[PDB]
Amino acid sequence: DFEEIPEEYLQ
Amino acid sequence: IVEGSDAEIGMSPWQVMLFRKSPQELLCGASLISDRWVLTAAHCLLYPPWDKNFTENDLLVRIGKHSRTRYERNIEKISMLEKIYIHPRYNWRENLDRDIALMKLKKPVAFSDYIHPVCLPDRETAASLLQAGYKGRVTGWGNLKEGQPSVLQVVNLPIVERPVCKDSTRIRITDNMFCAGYKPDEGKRGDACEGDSGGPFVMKSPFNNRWYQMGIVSWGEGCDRDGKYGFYTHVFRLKKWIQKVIDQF
Amino acid sequence: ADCGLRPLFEKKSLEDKTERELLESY
Ligand SMILES: N[C@H](Cc1ccccc1)C(=O)N1CCC[C@H]1C(=O)NCCNc1ccncc1
Repeated sequence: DFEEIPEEYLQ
Repeated sequence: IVEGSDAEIGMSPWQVMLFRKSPQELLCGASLISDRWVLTAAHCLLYPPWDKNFTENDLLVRIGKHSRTRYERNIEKISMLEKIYIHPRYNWRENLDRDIALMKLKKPVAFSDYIHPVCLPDRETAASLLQAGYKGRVTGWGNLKEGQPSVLQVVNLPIVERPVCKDSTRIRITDNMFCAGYKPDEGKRGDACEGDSGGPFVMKSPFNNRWYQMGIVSWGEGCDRDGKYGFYTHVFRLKKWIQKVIDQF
Repeated sequence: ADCGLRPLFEKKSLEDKTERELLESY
């Protein structure tokens, strides 16, 4: 459902 | 939000989405009160009966959003948390009394057309506006029914007399709470629901035309049940704690 | 200090579609 966010943020 | 409408673009530029990193899911709403501070409900972060206890690194705040699920490139900003502060006397054991938490962002967010802080009330704004019959506004991306919106939802609801609030529930109500919603006979509906937690209940001052956050979406029994009401953290009653945290840290 | 004044509404002197319901209740 949720569109993937930039992995920069998930760091 | 049950029985609300799609928000307009830029209608609630203080609206914040609490976003879990993995699984990537919407946790709660929240609100932007300065370029570095976000206000939410303590139960969004800490609720031991459900084994909920999030820390800083569990979380991302997304600001400037409209679409629930899209990553809104060049419009939203996603921030990391530096520190979470829960009210020391938040009562998760009984009635969610003092349901409030602050989150300090790791860096300040830049304001834009879509990102802008709400005011916190002073004593006389609270006195003037927090009256039964006066309507405030609740926003969120939570459930549409007690199913999830594509877009930020909005609903306007009247404050309800304190005795009506008490007589609607078996839960012990405190002075740190108020309730909002239409009576069964009033023939209008609407309520927050799951996923709206931690979001803003705001009112527009008729004196200076500013938006003030009077409440935080706290708890309810069902969503939009007749004879039931939404209960909100009384932000002004807890502003002393807010001030304390902010200018200590 | 700019709190509670929305770039796309108050700042431009534009009203959103339901804010009148709020103000009519006060
Ligand atoms: N259903 C409980 C009702 C100490 C209510 C106080 C203590 C125990 C039940 C609740 O809403 N809870 C259980 C703990 C967290 C909170 C919740 O889910 N809140 C979500 C917000 N839900 C709303 C629904 C309708 N209207 C306003 C808010």
